[PDB]
Amino acid sequence: SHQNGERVERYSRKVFVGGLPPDIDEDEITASFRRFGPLIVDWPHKAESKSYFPPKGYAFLLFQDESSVQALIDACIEEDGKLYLCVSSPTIKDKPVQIRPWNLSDSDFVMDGSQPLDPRKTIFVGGVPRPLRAVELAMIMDRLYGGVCYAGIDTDPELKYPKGAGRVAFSNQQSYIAAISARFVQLQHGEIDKRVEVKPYVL
RNA sequence: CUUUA
Repeated sequence: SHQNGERVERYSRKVFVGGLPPDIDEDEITASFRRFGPLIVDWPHKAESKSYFPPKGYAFLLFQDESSVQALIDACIEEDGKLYLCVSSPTIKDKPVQIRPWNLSDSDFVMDGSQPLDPRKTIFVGGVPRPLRAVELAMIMDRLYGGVCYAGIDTDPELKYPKGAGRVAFSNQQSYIAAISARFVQLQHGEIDKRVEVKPYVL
């Protein structure tokens, strides 16, 4: 017999949790996932106004240890790519909330000597599907616009987590204005085609 | 009851 441990248990300190139910908010989920150790939750619209409750019904957890996401993903339901947990929320008898952690392989990529970057040479990309792979994201922008230098999924250095969507940066101001030249960029690479919404990058 | 700058 053989095993693949210590090579399939790596994970990020961030995990998406889908289907967050109505009514209840940050406190009830900080009590639902607590059975796997202490946790916290955040979203891009979060504020210190103590208003709570995300825009509709999805949120993202932050963790302190990389083994806590392992117990909450190994002691729950699965569906060939996502998982479910129970929370008995006030909208129904129960809300199967989903889980989907971030993986350590394509968080970022570069295709040049990592030249200096500026907010005047970077584009944001949103409306994306779940997979993207920063390697192929940069290669495609290089076949339709060129001048690419860096690509990856949007992240924050103070909370050490992704914010979904993505960004791309160029070593030329000409390739930058060519990438935000239309709301829908071309993602063709031969026998392949994708489309996504763009805007000037901002933070 | 299925994802955000």
